Amino acid sequence: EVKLQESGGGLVQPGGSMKLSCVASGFTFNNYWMSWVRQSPEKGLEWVAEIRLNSDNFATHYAESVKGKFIISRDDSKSRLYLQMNSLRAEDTGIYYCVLRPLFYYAVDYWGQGTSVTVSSA
Amino acid sequence: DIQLTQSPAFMAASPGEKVTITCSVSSSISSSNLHWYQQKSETSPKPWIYGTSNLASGVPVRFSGSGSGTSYSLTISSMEAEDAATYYCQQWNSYPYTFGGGTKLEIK
Repeated sequence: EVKLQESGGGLVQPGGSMKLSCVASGFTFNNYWMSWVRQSPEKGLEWVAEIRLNSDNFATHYAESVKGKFIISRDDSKSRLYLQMNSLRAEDTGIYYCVLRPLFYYAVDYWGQGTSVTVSSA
Repeated sequence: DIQLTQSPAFMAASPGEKVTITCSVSSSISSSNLHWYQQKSETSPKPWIYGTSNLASGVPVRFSGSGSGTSYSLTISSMEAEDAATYYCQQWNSYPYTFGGGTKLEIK
């Protein structure tokens, strides 16, 4: 069971900042993890970020070419999962999927639908 | 970098055939952390298979997943016309989580 709706997409002169979002419904799943995956034609899909709630408040992890640049953040109290990206470039243009999976022994993660982000000078 | 690649890239299936797109890691991870996603043009990755053999809520039961070690595959009993997606595999073993180039099926 789930309902993930992400807001905030658009287009920014390069260098521009943003703040994708998505708010969880149904969940109050004691212990989950959430992360942002992105897809543009150039790269296909790529795990970008991921905050983590096993029960320690925050632990984050980023990758080869995103760290320095964005920071996952989310507070259950707020129900939301925010993702601010700074110093953006062409490369980063794509659709950001917001997927949350819970740490039950087993079941499967969920995904939402995305929004375009367009880094163009125009 | 941790790498999965998919044999093969594009397929062609007559309705009623049996398809199997394989997927394979660079380093031996474990069956139970290789998820399989299905994406149909004009929409977003649709969680298809979790575990190496678990189907997700709704996945028709003519579909089949299996593997252990470095080679995981996917197989469709009787290809039908709504399997015409592009499938992709994924690794949630160690960061970073990487994905396959994604195999594209299409219906003959």
